[PDB]
Amino acid sequence: MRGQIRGLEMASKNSQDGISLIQTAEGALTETHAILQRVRELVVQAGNTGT
Amino acid sequence: MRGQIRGLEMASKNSQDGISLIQTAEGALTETHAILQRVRELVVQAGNTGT
Repeated sequence: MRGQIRGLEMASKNSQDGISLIQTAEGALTETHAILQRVRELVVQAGNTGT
Repeated sequence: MRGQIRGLEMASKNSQDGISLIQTAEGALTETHAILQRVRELVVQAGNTGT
């Protein structure tokens, strides 16, 4: 059992490391996303003002 | 009979020597075991933090 808790605790560390990783990528993707919103504005602007 | 007690007493000495031997090995095995617990933690850490 104490084996199970040692592996548990290290797996909770691995879980937390998970959370910070996934949140790193996630926040980066929200930054990309903010770009993409400005980009879409630059599509209706690259709408050529129509022409 | 006093033969039986002479052999008895020396056999109790041999028993006690037994206890200290078996406890020597035993305690050593509990130290090994403590390692193995840290090792298991180092398996979930050699879990590669997953990857």
